[PDB]
Amino acid sequence: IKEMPQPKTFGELKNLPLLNTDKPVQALMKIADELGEIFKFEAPGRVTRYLSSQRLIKEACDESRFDKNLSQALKFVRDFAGDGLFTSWTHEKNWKKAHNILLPSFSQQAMKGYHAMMVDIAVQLVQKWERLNADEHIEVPEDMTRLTLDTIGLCGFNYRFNSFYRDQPHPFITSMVRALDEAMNKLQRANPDDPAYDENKRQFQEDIKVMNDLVDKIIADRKASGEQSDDLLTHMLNGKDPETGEPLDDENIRYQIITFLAAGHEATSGLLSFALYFLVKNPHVLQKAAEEAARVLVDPVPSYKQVKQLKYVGMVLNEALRLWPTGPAFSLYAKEDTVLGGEYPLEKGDELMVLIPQLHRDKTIWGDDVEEFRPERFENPSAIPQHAFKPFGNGQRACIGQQFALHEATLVLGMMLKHFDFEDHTNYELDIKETLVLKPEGFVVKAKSKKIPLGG
Ligand code: HEM
Ligand SMILES: NCCc1ccc(O)c(O)c1
Repeated sequence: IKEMPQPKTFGELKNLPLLNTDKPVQALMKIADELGEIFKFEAPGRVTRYLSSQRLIKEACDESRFDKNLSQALKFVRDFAGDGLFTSWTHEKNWKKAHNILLPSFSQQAMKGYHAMMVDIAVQLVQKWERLNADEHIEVPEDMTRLTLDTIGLCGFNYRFNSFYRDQPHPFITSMVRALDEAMNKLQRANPDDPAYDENKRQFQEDIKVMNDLVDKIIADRKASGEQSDDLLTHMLNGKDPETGEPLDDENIRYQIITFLAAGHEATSGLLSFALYFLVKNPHVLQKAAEEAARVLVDPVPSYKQVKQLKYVGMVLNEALRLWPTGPAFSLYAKEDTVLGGEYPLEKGDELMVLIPQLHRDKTIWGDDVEEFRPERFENPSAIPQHAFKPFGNGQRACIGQQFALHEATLVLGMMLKHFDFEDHTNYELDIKETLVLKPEGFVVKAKSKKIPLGG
């Protein structure tokens, strides 16, 4: 039994002066480097414990001792994502019901049914880049967010935001992005009730109504028409919980749709953006992955089966998620009094934070070379020690989108590698913006087409 390490406190401000940044995850990773595998962090009226070693993270992932906590960020996102899966407590009836209903629709097998719609959007992204004139460049996270929002829209409720046809996004996208931004901004607001935020409040209400109105209309339209599609909405309207025998109600189905878009799009866009970043910064790795793309994708459009054979593309994407897991922390609470690691007693309710990019630099697991980009670390995923690699969270509260995210990213990155050579024409300096997720802000490249035809 030991005193938990903790950074310097500054009278009433406690540890808060150490996080005066808009990149708190990066800062907390520097604190972990100084303090080690666990530290307490206190700010006026708040306390949490940041874990970073695989040894302790293994215990925190014991579901009989710890369960998902809703951080303040998740509580603010709940104001528009409701009791959708990502923003629900485990004990909520709607959490267990939507989980039992949706899991089969999100399995590896289920990806065979989404593949054609993912290819539809991925062809539109390849065609955009094929049609740029010689002087132009690509804004990488911006295009990847186009792609993932439109893919989730089409797979999720057969709705086309037509993001590649626009300078200004579809009004629903503008409202959702503006809603996310407001939820995150409320975290750092000292006097939330000052009149200077009356406008933020009104706009946030207007953004909720825009989202709810569109999704409720599409649910109402599909119920009126009777039509059966390859989308998550069809599965939700038809499905019954095998436990209770009940289906989801219309309101909840709406929250699941908003949640897939709001929680799924940007993590997945960040993944592709960091992967192409690491590839243009490591040309020998880019060449090996582009070779596999050419060897495997021998048809005008990729089949489901071919995407499964892009093993090296998979390795690149896991190594990007090891260095910069784009949903970078998840929070837990002690179900009962317990002792963590033989040394740190916790009381029922005490919160833990899993600092996922620091977990992923645990030198006892990966070797000393943790900052290096090496997809070859993932050649044999069964050898990796259990709980060492957690970019999709844990247990029953893990990412239900994980197979969908990786199928999309693998398909798209292999098409990109097949169809273009890339140039880091600005010698881009990594700048990791932290919102709900991580992304490489301002990352831009040039793509020179290899002039290889697509199919229709
Ligand atoms: C690379 C992309 C992604 C990453 C890194 C990611 C990561 C995560 C993580 C870490 C969690 C656990 C959060 C927690 O414990 O608080 C999670 C939950 C979840 N994610 Fe993802 N995600 C990604 C893509 C997606 C996609 C594409 C979707 C849906 C289309 C999605 C839907 C969900 C949902 C609904 C949950 C809550 C599941 C539950 O608690 O039952 N995610 N994701
Ligand atoms: N699919 C949800 C993605 C997500 C986003 C931010 C987070 O911190 C996280 O743990 C998970």
